[PDB]
Amino acid sequence: VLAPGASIFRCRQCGQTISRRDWLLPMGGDHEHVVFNPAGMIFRVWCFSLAQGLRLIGAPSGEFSWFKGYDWTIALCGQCGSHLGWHYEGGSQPQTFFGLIKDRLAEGPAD
Ligand SMILES: O=C1CC[C@H](N2C(=O)c3ccccc3C2=O)C(=O)N1
Ligand SMILES: [Zn+2]
Repeated sequence: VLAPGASIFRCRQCGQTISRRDWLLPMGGDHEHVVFNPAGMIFRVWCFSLAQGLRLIGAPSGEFSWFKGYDWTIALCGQCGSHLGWHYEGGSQPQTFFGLIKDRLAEGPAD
């Protein structure tokens, strides 16, 4: 298409470039996974094969992982520090991916 308006995802709080709709990843047959943490917070997580502009904090943990066989690290916006989701590693097909919180991103046109 010409002039697509739903191409890239930016940090909602600051505008840092984070990911792309083309990089959505259907984990378990769906890119969307609705999950809760031990504090009871519900997240609509979109899985992406790739992302940029984040800062991955600390070492991986398997504790409470929403995705079998993966360990996670918190992913902050590398610009403003907003908690955007998690990076998953240590698993299989794929070894790694990102789970980002949908409502913490803004979607819009490319570049
Ligand atoms: O797959 C995941 C990613 C991390 C996530 N997580 C949280 O969001 C959290 C908040 C406070 C204490 C502990 C946790 C934790 O494990 C969680 O529960 N599962
Ligand atoms: Zn940000």
